[PDB]
Amino acid sequence: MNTVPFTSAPIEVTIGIDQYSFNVKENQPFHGIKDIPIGHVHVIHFQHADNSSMRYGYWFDCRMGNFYIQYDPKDGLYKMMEERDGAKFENIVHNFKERQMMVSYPKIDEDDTWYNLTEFVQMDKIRKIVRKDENQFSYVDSSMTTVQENELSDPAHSLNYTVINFKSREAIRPGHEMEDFLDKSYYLNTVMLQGIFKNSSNYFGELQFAFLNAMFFGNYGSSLQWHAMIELICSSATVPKHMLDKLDEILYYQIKTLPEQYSDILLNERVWNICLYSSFQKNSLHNTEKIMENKYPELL
Amino acid sequence: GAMNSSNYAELFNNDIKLFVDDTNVYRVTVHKTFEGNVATKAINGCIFTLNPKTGHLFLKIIHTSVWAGQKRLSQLAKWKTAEEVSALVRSLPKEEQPKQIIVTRKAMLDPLEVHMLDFPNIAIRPTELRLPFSAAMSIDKLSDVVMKATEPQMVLFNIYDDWLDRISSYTAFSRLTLLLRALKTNEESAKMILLSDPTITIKSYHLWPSFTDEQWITIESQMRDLILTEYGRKYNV
Ligand SMILES: COC(=O)[C@@H]1NCCc2cc(O)ccc21
Ligand SMILES: COC(=O)[C@@H]1NCCc2cc(O)ccc21
Repeated sequence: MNTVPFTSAPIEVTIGIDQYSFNVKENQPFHGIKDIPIGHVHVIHFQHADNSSMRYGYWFDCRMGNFYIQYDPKDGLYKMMEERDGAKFENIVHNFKERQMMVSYPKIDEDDTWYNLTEFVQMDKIRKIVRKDENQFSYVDSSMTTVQENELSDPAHSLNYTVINFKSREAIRPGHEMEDFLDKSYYLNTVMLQGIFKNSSNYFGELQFAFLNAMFFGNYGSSLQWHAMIELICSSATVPKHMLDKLDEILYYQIKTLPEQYSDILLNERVWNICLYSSFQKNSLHNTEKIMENKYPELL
Repeated sequence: GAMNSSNYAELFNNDIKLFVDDTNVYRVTVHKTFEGNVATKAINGCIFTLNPKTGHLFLKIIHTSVWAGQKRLSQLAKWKTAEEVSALVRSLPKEEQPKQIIVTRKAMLDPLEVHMLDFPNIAIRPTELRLPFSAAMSIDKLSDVVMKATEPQMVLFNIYDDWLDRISSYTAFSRLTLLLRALKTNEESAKMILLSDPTITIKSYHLWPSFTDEQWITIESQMRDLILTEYGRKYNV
Protein backbone atom coordinates (compact mmCIF):
# COMPACT_ATOMS: atom_id res chain seq x y z
CA MET A 1 0.00 0.00 0.00
CA ASN A 2 1.40 3.40 -1.10
CA THR A 3 0.99 6.94 0.17
CA VAL A 4 0.68 10.47 -1.41
CA PRO A 5 1.72 13.02 1.30
CA PHE A 6 0.65 16.71 1.28
CA THR A 7 3.01 19.56 2.36
CA SER A 8 -0.03 21.40 3.75
CA ALA A 9 -3.61 22.29 2.93
CA PRO A 10 -3.58 26.12 2.90
CA ILE A 11 -6.93 26.54 1.14
CA GLU A 12 -10.22 24.85 1.90
CA VAL A 13 -10.84 22.16 -0.69
CA THR A 14 -12.81 19.01 -1.36
CA ILE A 15 -10.28 16.27 -2.16
CA GLY A 16 -11.25 13.17 -4.10
CA ILE A 17 -9.30 9.96 -4.32
CA ASP A 18 -10.90 7.67 -6.89
CA GLN A 19 -14.63 7.45 -6.02
CA TYR A 20 -14.12 8.77 -2.45
CA SER A 21 -14.02 12.38 -1.31
CA PHE A 22 -13.59 14.43 1.82
CA ASN A 23 -13.52 18.06 2.83
CA VAL A 24 -10.38 19.73 4.20
CA LYS A 25 -10.65 23.08 5.97
CA GLU A 26 -8.33 26.04 5.40
CA ASN A 27 -5.00 25.35 7.17
CA GLN A 28 -6.24 22.05 8.63
CA PRO A 29 -3.34 19.69 9.61
CA PHE A 30 -3.96 17.36 6.67
CA HIS A 31 -0.88 15.61 5.34
CA GLY A 32 -2.17 13.17 2.75
CA ILE A 33 -3.67 9.84 1.84
CA LYS A 34 -2.34 6.43 2.89
CA ASP A 35 -3.17 2.76 2.19
CA ILE A 36 -3.71 3.37 -1.55
CA PRO A 37 -4.19 -0.02 -3.23
CA ILE A 38 -1.29 -1.07 -5.38
CA GLY A 39 -2.29 -2.54 -8.72
CA HIS A 40 -4.54 0.15 -10.15
CA VAL A 41 -4.23 3.59 -11.56
CA HIS A 42 -5.66 6.24 -9.26
CA VAL A 43 -6.88 9.80 -9.55
CA ILE A 44 -6.51 12.46 -6.87
CA HIS A 45 -8.78 15.41 -7.52
CA PHE A 46 -9.66 18.78 -6.19
CA GLN A 47 -12.42 21.34 -6.06
CA HIS A 48 -11.70 24.53 -4.17
CA ALA A 49 -14.29 25.61 -1.61
CA ASP A 50 -14.05 29.31 -2.49
CA ASN A 51 -14.12 28.71 -6.26
CA SER A 52 -15.85 25.54 -7.55
CA SER A 53 -14.67 26.57 -11.10
CA MET A 54 -11.31 25.04 -9.98
CA ARG A 55 -11.97 21.29 -10.70
CA TYR A 56 -8.78 19.42 -11.61
CA GLY A 57 -6.73 16.38 -10.67
CA TYR A 58 -3.93 13.95 -11.39
CA TRP A 59 -3.90 10.40 -12.65
CA PHE A 60 -1.01 8.36 -11.24
CA ASP A 61 0.24 4.86 -10.43
CA CYS A 62 2.22 4.43 -7.20
CA ARG A 63 4.22 1.71 -8.94
CA MET A 64 5.89 4.31 -11.19
CA GLY A 65 7.30 6.67 -8.57
CA ASN A 66 6.81 8.44 -5.26
CA PHE A 67 4.35 11.40 -5.54
CA TYR A 68 3.46 14.24 -3.06
CA ILE A 69 1.13 17.29 -3.30
CA GLN A 70 2.00 20.93 -2.36
CA TYR A 71 -0.22 24.03 -2.77
CA ASP A 72 1.36 26.53 -5.23
CA PRO A 73 0.17 29.97 -4.08
CA LYS A 74 1.25 31.59 -7.35
CA ASP A 75 -0.67 29.32 -9.70
CA GLY A 76 -3.36 28.79 -7.07
CA LEU A 77 -3.58 25.04 -7.13
CA TYR A 78 -2.54 21.81 -5.49
CA LYS A 79 0.26 20.39 -7.63
CA MET A 80 1.48 16.80 -7.87
CA MET A 81 5.22 16.37 -7.81
CA GLU A 82 7.45 13.29 -8.09
CA GLU A 83 10.12 12.66 -5.39
CA ARG A 84 13.39 11.13 -6.67
CA ASP A 85 14.96 10.69 -3.15
CA GLY A 86 13.40 7.50 -1.80
CA ALA A 87 14.78 7.53 1.78
CA LYS A 88 13.53 11.13 2.26
CA PHE A 89 10.03 10.26 0.99
CA GLU A 90 9.82 7.33 3.45
CA ASN A 91 11.06 9.48 6.44
CA ILE A 92 8.54 12.33 5.72
CA VAL A 93 5.75 9.73 5.20
CA HIS A 94 6.63 7.78 8.37
CA ASN A 95 6.71 11.08 10.47
CA PHE A 96 3.13 12.04 9.34
CA LYS A 97 1.93 8.37 9.62
CA GLU A 98 3.18 8.39 13.23
CA ARG A 99 1.34 11.66 13.95
CA GLN A 100 -1.82 10.27 12.24
CA MET A 101 -2.16 13.22 9.88
CA MET A 102 -3.31 11.15 6.89
CA VAL A 103 -6.65 9.79 5.72
CA SER A 104 -6.80 6.13 4.81
CA TYR A 105 -8.03 5.07 1.39
CA PRO A 106 -11.33 3.64 2.56
CA LYS A 107 -11.62 0.46 0.50
CA ILE A 108 -14.20 -2.06 1.70
CA ASP A 109 -12.93 -5.60 1.21
CA GLU A 110 -16.02 -6.86 -0.67
CA ASP A 111 -15.78 -3.81 -2.91
CA ASP A 112 -14.48 -4.25 -6.45
CA THR A 113 -15.87 -0.91 -7.69
CA TRP A 114 -12.56 0.74 -8.53
CA TYR A 115 -11.16 -2.33 -10.26
CA ASN A 116 -14.40 -2.58 -12.23
CA LEU A 117 -14.14 1.02 -13.37
CA THR A 118 -10.42 0.88 -14.28
CA GLU A 119 -9.99 -2.74 -15.45
CA PHE A 120 -8.52 -1.70 -18.82
CA VAL A 121 -7.07 1.69 -17.85
CA GLN A 122 -3.25 1.79 -17.91
CA MET A 123 -1.00 4.76 -17.11
CA ASP A 124 0.94 4.40 -20.35
CA LYS A 125 -2.25 4.86 -22.35
CA ILE A 126 -3.33 7.80 -20.17
CA ARG A 127 0.00 9.49 -20.87
CA LYS A 128 -0.67 9.28 -24.63
CA ILE A 129 -4.09 10.91 -24.28
CA VAL A 130 -2.68 13.54 -21.89
CA ARG A 131 0.70 14.64 -23.30
CA LYS A 132 3.16 16.00 -20.67
CA ASP A 133 6.06 13.62 -21.10
CA GLU A 134 8.25 15.09 -18.32
CA ASN A 135 5.87 13.86 -15.60
CA GLN A 136 4.87 10.29 -14.78
CA PHE A 137 1.41 11.49 -13.70
CA SER A 138 -1.21 13.22 -15.83
CA TYR A 139 -3.14 16.44 -15.11
CA VAL A 140 -6.77 16.73 -16.20
CA ASP A 141 -9.33 19.45 -15.50
CA SER A 142 -12.97 20.45 -16.13
CA SER A 143 -12.28 22.73 -19.15
CA MET A 144 -9.61 20.86 -21.16
CA THR A 145 -10.82 20.36 -24.72
CA THR A 146 -10.36 17.29 -26.87
CA VAL A 147 -8.51 17.17 -30.19
CA GLN A 148 -11.86 16.64 -31.95
CA GLU A 149 -13.35 19.61 -30.09
CA ASN A 150 -10.42 21.78 -31.27
CA GLU A 151 -10.92 20.74 -34.91
CA LEU A 152 -14.51 22.06 -34.82
CA SER A 153 -7.45 25.79 -28.70
CA ASP A 154 -3.99 25.43 -27.15
CA PRO A 155 -2.82 22.00 -28.44
CA ALA A 156 -0.44 21.26 -25.54
CA HIS A 157 -3.31 21.27 -22.99
CA SER A 158 -5.63 18.98 -24.98
CA LEU A 159 -7.14 15.54 -24.47
CA ASN A 160 -5.93 13.43 -27.41
CA TYR A 161 -8.74 10.91 -27.46
CA THR A 162 -9.18 8.92 -30.65
CA VAL A 163 -11.38 10.88 -33.06
CA ILE A 164 -14.67 9.13 -33.87
CA ASN A 165 -16.91 10.72 -36.48
CA PHE A 166 -19.69 8.72 -38.08
CA LYS A 167 -19.86 11.03 -41.12
CA SER A 168 -16.21 10.98 -42.12
CA ARG A 169 -14.26 9.28 -44.87
CA GLU A 170 -12.53 7.22 -42.18
CA ALA A 171 -15.88 5.71 -41.17
CA ILE A 172 -17.31 5.17 -44.68
CA ARG A 173 -15.70 3.11 -47.43
CA PRO A 174 -16.29 4.61 -50.88
CA GLY A 175 -18.91 2.42 -52.50
CA HIS A 176 -20.21 1.09 -49.17
CA GLU A 177 -21.94 4.28 -48.08
CA MET A 178 -25.29 2.88 -46.94
CA GLU A 179 -23.76 -0.30 -45.59
CA ASP A 180 -21.12 1.47 -43.51
CA PHE A 181 -23.44 4.22 -42.24
CA LEU A 182 -26.20 1.88 -41.12
CA ASP A 183 -23.84 -0.85 -39.83
CA LYS A 184 -20.66 0.52 -38.26
CA SER A 185 -18.90 -2.90 -38.09
CA TYR A 186 -16.24 -1.91 -40.64
CA TYR A 187 -15.41 1.23 -38.69
CA LEU A 188 -15.36 -0.59 -35.33
CA ASN A 189 -13.52 -3.76 -36.29
CA THR A 190 -11.18 -2.80 -39.13
CA VAL A 191 -10.52 0.91 -38.62
CA MET A 192 -10.69 1.21 -34.84
CA LEU A 193 -9.96 -2.24 -33.35
CA GLN A 194 -7.54 -3.77 -35.86
CA GLY A 195 -6.12 -0.45 -37.07
CA ILE A 196 -5.88 2.13 -34.27
CA PHE A 197 -6.40 0.44 -30.88
CA LYS A 198 -4.95 -2.97 -31.88
CA ASN A 199 -7.29 -4.76 -29.44
CA SER A 200 -10.48 -4.38 -27.45
CA SER A 201 -8.61 -3.89 -24.16
CA ASN A 202 -7.09 -0.61 -25.36
CA TYR A 203 -10.49 0.49 -26.73
CA PHE A 204 -12.16 -0.21 -23.40
CA GLY A 205 -9.35 1.51 -21.51
CA GLU A 206 -9.97 4.72 -23.40
CA LEU A 207 -13.75 4.36 -22.98
CA GLN A 208 -13.27 3.89 -19.24
CA PHE A 209 -10.83 6.83 -18.92
CA ALA A 210 -13.26 9.06 -20.82
CA PHE A 211 -16.11 8.18 -18.45
CA LEU A 212 -13.98 8.81 -15.38
CA ASN A 213 -12.82 12.22 -16.60
CA ALA A 214 -16.43 13.24 -17.44
CA MET A 215 -17.63 12.09 -13.98
CA PHE A 216 -14.77 13.37 -11.79
CA PHE A 217 -13.95 16.68 -13.55
CA GLY A 218 -17.31 17.49 -15.20
CA ASN A 219 -15.42 17.47 -18.55
CA TYR A 220 -17.87 17.77 -21.54
CA GLY A 221 -15.39 16.57 -24.22
CA SER A 222 -14.79 13.32 -22.31
CA SER A 223 -18.54 12.73 -22.01
CA LEU A 224 -18.84 13.07 -25.82
CA GLN A 225 -16.01 10.52 -26.26
CA TRP A 226 -17.52 8.03 -23.80
CA HIS A 227 -20.89 8.13 -25.57
CA ALA A 228 -19.28 7.95 -29.03
CA MET A 229 -17.32 4.81 -28.11
CA ILE A 230 -20.48 3.18 -26.74
CA GLU A 231 -22.52 4.15 -29.78
CA LEU A 232 -19.88 2.79 -32.16
CA ILE A 233 -20.17 -0.70 -30.63
CA CYS A 234 -23.95 -0.64 -30.27
CA SER A 235 -24.40 0.51 -33.91
CA SER A 236 -22.28 -2.39 -35.23
CA ALA A 237 -24.04 -5.59 -36.27
CA THR A 238 -20.88 -7.70 -35.94
CA VAL A 239 -19.11 -7.49 -32.58
CA PRO A 240 -17.21 -10.32 -30.82
CA LYS A 241 -19.35 -11.88 -28.10
CA HIS A 242 -16.62 -11.35 -25.52
CA MET A 243 -16.61 -7.60 -26.23
CA LEU A 244 -20.37 -7.33 -25.88
CA ASP A 245 -20.32 -9.19 -22.59
CA LYS A 246 -17.44 -7.10 -21.29
CA LEU A 247 -19.08 -3.84 -22.43
CA ASP A 248 -22.22 -4.78 -20.49
CA GLU A 249 -20.10 -5.19 -17.35
CA ILE A 250 -18.17 -1.96 -17.94
CA LEU A 251 -21.30 0.13 -18.41
CA TYR A 252 -23.13 -1.53 -15.51
CA TYR A 253 -20.48 -0.41 -13.04
CA GLN A 254 -20.26 3.05 -14.60
CA ILE A 255 -24.02 3.57 -14.30
CA LYS A 256 -23.94 2.12 -10.78
CA THR A 257 -21.26 4.57 -9.64
CA LEU A 258 -22.63 7.73 -11.30
CA PRO A 259 -24.03 10.22 -8.76
CA GLU A 260 -27.80 10.20 -9.20
CA GLN A 261 -27.95 14.00 -9.05
CA TYR A 262 -25.50 14.34 -11.96
CA SER A 263 -27.38 11.98 -14.30
CA ASP A 264 -28.90 14.93 -16.21
CA ILE A 265 -25.39 16.20 -17.21
CA LEU A 266 -23.53 12.83 -17.53
CA LEU A 267 -26.03 10.77 -19.66
CA ASN A 268 -27.11 11.57 -23.32
CA GLU A 269 -30.75 10.55 -23.73
CA ARG A 270 -30.45 10.05 -27.50
CA VAL A 271 -27.42 7.78 -27.26
CA TRP A 272 -28.79 5.64 -24.44
CA ASN A 273 -32.27 5.20 -25.91
CA ILE A 274 -30.75 4.36 -29.28
CA CYS A 275 -28.24 1.95 -27.74
CA LEU A 276 -30.62 0.14 -25.42
CA TYR A 277 -33.77 0.08 -27.57
CA SER A 278 -33.00 0.56 -31.29
CA SER A 279 -29.42 -0.53 -32.06
CA PHE A 280 -28.16 -3.89 -33.28
CA GLN A 281 -27.04 -4.58 -29.71
CA LYS A 282 -30.33 -3.56 -28.06
CA ASN A 283 -30.66 -7.05 -26.53
CA SER A 284 -26.97 -7.61 -25.74
CA LEU A 285 -26.59 -5.36 -22.69
CA HIS A 286 -28.88 -7.01 -20.16
CA ASN A 287 -27.14 -5.85 -16.99
CA THR A 288 -26.80 -2.28 -18.23
CA GLU A 289 -30.39 -2.15 -19.45
CA LYS A 290 -31.66 -3.40 -16.08
CA ILE A 291 -29.73 -0.90 -13.97
CA MET A 292 -30.55 1.96 -16.37
CA GLU A 293 -34.27 1.10 -16.23
CA ASN A 294 -34.35 0.82 -12.43
CA LYS A 295 -32.15 3.83 -11.66
CA TYR A 296 -32.86 6.35 -14.46
CA PRO A 297 -36.25 5.42 -15.99
CA GLU A 298 -36.96 9.11 -16.65
CA LEU A 299 -34.11 9.34 -19.15
CA LEU A 300 -35.87 6.56 -21.03
CA GLY B 1 -28.58 25.97 -43.02
CA ALA B 2 -32.27 25.56 -43.88
CA MET B 3 -33.78 27.37 -46.87
CA ASN B 4 -37.04 29.28 -46.42
CA SER B 5 -38.99 32.41 -47.44
CA SER B 6 -36.54 34.80 -45.76
CA ASN B 7 -33.72 33.76 -48.14
CA TYR B 8 -35.87 33.03 -51.21
CA ALA B 9 -33.95 35.22 -53.68
CA GLU B 10 -30.88 33.09 -52.94
CA LEU B 11 -32.33 30.52 -55.36
CA PHE B 12 -31.81 32.90 -58.30
CA ASN B 13 -28.31 34.18 -57.55
CA ASN B 14 -25.21 33.06 -59.46
CA ASP B 15 -24.12 30.26 -57.10
CA ILE B 16 -25.02 27.00 -58.87
CA LYS B 17 -27.50 25.03 -56.82
CA LEU B 18 -29.75 22.04 -57.32
CA PHE B 19 -32.99 20.95 -55.69
CA VAL B 20 -33.28 17.17 -55.26
CA ASP B 21 -36.73 15.65 -54.76
CA ASP B 22 -36.93 11.92 -54.10
CA THR B 23 -40.73 11.49 -53.77
CA ASN B 24 -41.08 9.68 -57.10
CA VAL B 25 -38.03 7.40 -56.80
CA TYR B 26 -39.79 4.37 -55.27
CA ARG B 27 -43.31 4.08 -56.65
CA VAL B 28 -45.68 1.19 -56.02
CA THR B 29 -49.21 0.01 -56.59
CA VAL B 30 -50.73 -1.93 -53.69
CA HIS B 31 -52.94 -4.92 -54.52
CA LYS B 32 -54.48 -8.07 -53.07
CA THR B 33 -52.86 -11.47 -53.66
CA PHE B 34 -54.72 -14.61 -54.64
CA GLU B 35 -54.60 -15.71 -51.00
CA GLY B 36 -56.07 -12.35 -49.91
CA ASN B 37 -52.83 -10.88 -48.56
CA VAL B 38 -51.54 -7.53 -49.82
CA ALA B 39 -48.53 -7.07 -52.05
CA THR B 40 -46.80 -4.19 -53.79
CA LYS B 41 -45.72 -3.95 -57.43
CA ALA B 42 -43.10 -1.33 -58.16
CA ILE B 43 -43.30 0.91 -61.21
CA ASN B 44 -40.58 3.00 -62.75
CA GLY B 45 -39.70 6.14 -60.85
CA CYS B 46 -37.41 9.11 -61.20
CA ILE B 47 -35.14 11.50 -59.31
CA PHE B 48 -36.09 15.15 -59.90
CA THR B 49 -32.88 17.23 -59.76
CA LEU B 50 -33.49 20.83 -60.78
CA ASN B 51 -31.41 23.98 -61.20
CA PRO B 52 -33.95 26.70 -60.28
CA LYS B 53 -31.96 29.45 -61.96
CA THR B 54 -31.59 27.86 -65.40
CA GLY B 55 -34.49 25.37 -65.43
CA HIS B 56 -32.17 22.47 -66.25
CA LEU B 57 -33.74 19.27 -65.00
CA PHE B 58 -31.63 16.14 -64.66
CA LEU B 59 -34.30 13.41 -64.67
CA LYS B 60 -32.72 10.11 -63.62
CA ILE B 61 -35.18 7.36 -64.43
CA ILE B 62 -35.21 4.63 -61.76
CA HIS B 63 -36.13 1.39 -63.47
CA THR B 64 -37.91 -1.27 -61.39
CA SER B 65 -34.98 -3.68 -61.87
CA VAL B 66 -33.00 -1.72 -59.30
CA TRP B 67 -35.34 -3.01 -56.57
CA ALA B 68 -35.07 -6.67 -57.53
CA GLY B 69 -34.24 -8.84 -54.52
CA GLN B 70 -33.62 -5.84 -52.30
CA LYS B 71 -35.10 -5.31 -48.85
CA ARG B 72 -36.25 -2.18 -47.03
CA LEU B 73 -36.94 -0.42 -50.29
CA SER B 74 -38.16 2.86 -48.83
CA GLN B 75 -34.82 3.20 -47.02
CA LEU B 76 -32.79 1.94 -49.99
CA ALA B 77 -34.48 4.52 -52.23
CA LYS B 78 -33.03 7.41 -50.27
CA TRP B 79 -29.54 5.92 -50.57
CA LYS B 80 -29.98 5.16 -54.28
CA THR B 81 -31.12 8.76 -54.76
CA ALA B 82 -28.01 9.96 -52.96
CA GLU B 83 -25.76 7.62 -54.97
CA GLU B 84 -27.20 8.93 -58.23
CA VAL B 85 -26.98 12.62 -57.27
CA SER B 86 -23.37 12.06 -56.21
CA ALA B 87 -22.66 10.35 -59.56
CA LEU B 88 -24.27 13.26 -61.41
CA VAL B 89 -22.10 15.78 -59.56
CA ARG B 90 -18.95 13.73 -60.36
CA SER B 91 -19.99 13.62 -64.01
CA LEU B 92 -20.25 17.37 -64.31
CA PRO B 93 -17.23 19.56 -65.05
CA LYS B 94 -15.90 21.36 -62.00
CA GLU B 95 -17.25 24.73 -63.08
CA GLU B 96 -20.74 23.18 -63.44
CA GLN B 97 -20.82 21.39 -60.10
CA PRO B 98 -23.26 22.84 -57.58
CA LYS B 99 -22.17 24.77 -54.53
CA GLN B 100 -25.35 23.75 -52.68
CA ILE B 101 -27.78 20.85 -52.97
CA ILE B 102 -31.18 21.48 -51.37
CA VAL B 103 -33.23 18.37 -50.51
CA THR B 104 -37.00 18.67 -50.38
CA ARG B 105 -37.25 16.02 -47.64
CA LYS B 106 -35.08 16.00 -44.53
CA ALA B 107 -34.71 12.22 -44.66
CA MET B 108 -32.37 12.80 -47.63
CA LEU B 109 -29.83 14.80 -45.62
CA ASP B 110 -27.73 12.02 -44.12
CA PRO B 111 -27.72 9.78 -47.23
CA LEU B 112 -26.64 12.67 -49.41
CA GLU B 113 -24.13 13.99 -46.88
CA VAL B 114 -22.53 10.56 -46.65
CA HIS B 115 -22.37 10.11 -50.43
CA MET B 116 -20.86 13.61 -50.83
CA LEU B 117 -18.07 13.32 -48.24
CA ASP B 118 -15.59 13.75 -51.12
CA PHE B 119 -17.13 17.23 -51.71
CA PRO B 120 -16.82 18.96 -48.33
CA ASN B 121 -17.39 22.35 -49.97
CA ILE B 122 -20.83 21.42 -51.36
CA ALA B 123 -23.42 22.40 -48.77
CA ILE B 124 -26.29 19.96 -48.28
CA ARG B 125 -29.35 21.83 -47.01
CA PRO B 126 -32.99 21.18 -46.14
CA THR B 127 -35.73 23.65 -46.98
CA GLU B 128 -38.77 24.91 -45.14
CA LEU B 129 -40.52 25.49 -48.47
CA ARG B 130 -43.24 22.99 -49.36
CA LEU B 131 -42.44 22.43 -53.00
CA PRO B 132 -44.80 20.50 -55.27
CA PHE B 133 -42.12 18.60 -57.19
CA SER B 134 -43.95 15.32 -56.50
CA ALA B 135 -46.35 16.39 -59.28
CA ALA B 136 -43.57 16.18 -61.90
CA MET B 137 -45.12 12.91 -63.03
CA SER B 138 -48.23 14.89 -64.00
CA ILE B 139 -46.22 16.52 -66.82
CA ASP B 140 -47.13 14.21 -69.68
CA LYS B 141 -43.76 14.14 -71.43
CA LEU B 142 -41.92 13.40 -68.17
CA SER B 143 -44.34 10.64 -67.19
CA ASP B 144 -44.05 9.15 -70.70
CA VAL B 145 -40.25 8.83 -70.65
CA VAL B 146 -40.30 7.32 -67.15
CA MET B 147 -42.94 4.71 -67.94
CA LYS B 148 -41.46 3.69 -71.29
CA ALA B 149 -37.95 3.18 -69.86
CA THR B 150 -36.72 -0.39 -70.05
CA GLU B 151 -33.38 0.33 -68.33
CA PRO B 152 -31.84 3.05 -66.14
CA GLN B 153 -31.57 6.28 -68.09
CA MET B 154 -30.83 9.95 -67.53
CA VAL B 155 -32.87 12.46 -69.56
CA LEU B 156 -32.23 16.20 -69.58
CA PHE B 157 -34.98 18.77 -69.90
CA ASN B 158 -35.46 22.49 -69.46
CA ILE B 159 -38.50 22.67 -67.21
CA TYR B 160 -38.99 26.35 -68.12
CA ASP B 161 -39.22 25.74 -71.89
CA ASP B 162 -38.23 29.14 -73.38
CA TRP B 163 -39.71 31.31 -70.65
CA LEU B 164 -36.38 32.80 -69.59
CA ASP B 165 -36.28 34.62 -72.93
CA ARG B 166 -39.15 36.75 -71.56
CA ILE B 167 -39.22 36.47 -67.73
CA SER B 168 -36.74 36.24 -64.87
CA SER B 169 -35.77 33.04 -63.09
CA TYR B 170 -37.69 34.18 -60.01
CA THR B 171 -40.86 34.54 -62.06
CA ALA B 172 -40.25 31.27 -63.96
CA PHE B 173 -39.88 29.34 -60.67
CA SER B 174 -43.04 30.98 -59.37
CA ARG B 175 -44.90 29.93 -62.51
CA LEU B 176 -43.51 26.41 -62.27
CA THR B 177 -44.44 25.96 -58.62
CA LEU B 178 -47.94 27.34 -59.26
CA LEU B 179 -48.45 24.93 -62.15
CA LEU B 180 -47.13 21.98 -60.15
CA ARG B 181 -49.18 22.87 -57.07
CA ALA B 182 -52.31 23.02 -59.25
CA LEU B 183 -51.51 19.67 -60.89
CA LYS B 184 -50.89 18.19 -57.42
CA THR B 185 -54.17 19.55 -56.06
CA ASN B 186 -56.45 18.68 -59.01
CA GLU B 187 -54.62 17.12 -61.91
CA GLU B 188 -57.65 16.75 -64.17
CA SER B 189 -58.73 20.37 -63.86
CA ALA B 190 -55.18 21.68 -64.15
CA LYS B 191 -54.69 19.75 -67.39
CA MET B 192 -58.08 20.97 -68.66
CA ILE B 193 -56.91 24.55 -68.03
CA LEU B 194 -53.64 23.98 -69.86
CA LEU B 195 -54.73 21.86 -72.87
CA SER B 196 -58.54 22.19 -73.62
CA ASP B 197 -58.07 25.28 -75.93
CA PRO B 198 -57.64 23.72 -79.46
CA THR B 199 -55.65 26.73 -80.89
CA ILE B 200 -52.88 26.37 -78.25
CA THR B 201 -50.21 23.61 -78.63
CA ILE B 202 -47.04 22.29 -76.92
CA LYS B 203 -43.93 22.47 -79.19
CA SER B 204 -42.22 19.16 -79.86
CA TYR B 205 -39.20 20.45 -77.90
CA HIS B 206 -41.20 21.82 -74.92
CA LEU B 207 -43.09 20.52 -71.90
CA TRP B 208 -45.76 23.22 -71.57
CA PRO B 209 -48.01 25.01 -74.08
CA SER B 210 -46.88 28.02 -76.10
CA PHE B 211 -48.82 30.74 -74.34
CA THR B 212 -48.40 34.43 -75.02
CA ASP B 213 -47.59 36.75 -72.12
CA GLU B 214 -51.27 37.71 -71.75
CA GLN B 215 -52.35 34.07 -72.03
CA TRP B 216 -49.95 33.12 -69.21
CA ILE B 217 -51.59 35.74 -66.99
CA THR B 218 -54.98 34.18 -67.67
CA ILE B 219 -53.63 30.67 -67.13
CA GLU B 220 -51.92 31.66 -63.88
CA SER B 221 -55.16 33.22 -62.63
CA GLN B 222 -57.09 30.06 -63.53
CA MET B 223 -54.52 27.97 -61.64
CA ARG B 224 -54.84 30.18 -58.55
CA ASP B 225 -58.65 29.87 -58.76
CA LEU B 226 -58.30 26.07 -58.99
CA ILE B 227 -56.13 25.95 -55.90
CA LEU B 228 -58.44 28.23 -53.96
CA THR B 229 -61.50 26.33 -55.19
CA GLU B 230 -59.94 23.05 -54.00
CA TYR B 231 -59.00 24.58 -50.65
CA GLY B 232 -62.65 25.57 -50.19
CA ARG B 233 -63.87 22.08 -51.12
CA LYS B 234 -61.36 20.48 -48.73
CA TYR B 235 -62.08 22.54 -45.64
CA ASN B 236 -65.74 23.36 -46.43
CA VAL B 237 -65.03 27.09 -46.75
C1 LIG C 1 10.52 19.00 4.47
O1 LIG C 1 9.71 19.05 3.32
C2 LIG C 1 8.51 18.54 3.39
O2 LIG C 1 8.06 18.06 4.39
C3 LIG C 1 7.76 18.66 2.06
N1 LIG C 1 6.33 18.68 2.48
C4 LIG C 1 5.92 17.29 2.93
C5 LIG C 1 5.80 16.51 1.67
C6 LIG C 1 7.10 16.46 1.03
C7 LIG C 1 7.39 15.29 0.28
C8 LIG C 1 8.63 15.21 -0.33
O3 LIG C 1 9.08 14.17 -1.02
C9 LIG C 1 9.51 16.31 -0.22
C10 LIG C 1 9.18 17.41 0.50
C11 LIG C 1 7.99 17.48 1.15
C1 LIG D 1 -19.71 16.11 -18.46
O1 LIG D 1 -19.85 17.48 -18.67
C2 LIG D 1 -20.10 18.22 -17.62
O2 LIG D 1 -20.21 17.80 -16.51
C3 LIG D 1 -20.22 19.69 -17.96
N1 LIG D 1 -19.66 20.43 -16.74
C4 LIG D 1 -20.06 21.89 -16.78
C5 LIG D 1 -21.54 21.90 -16.51
C6 LIG D 1 -22.26 21.07 -17.50
C7 LIG D 1 -23.57 21.39 -17.73
C8 LIG D 1 -24.30 20.63 -18.60
O3 LIG D 1 -25.57 20.88 -18.85
C9 LIG D 1 -23.73 19.54 -19.28
C10 LIG D 1 -22.42 19.25 -19.05
C11 LIG D 1 -21.67 20.02 -18.16
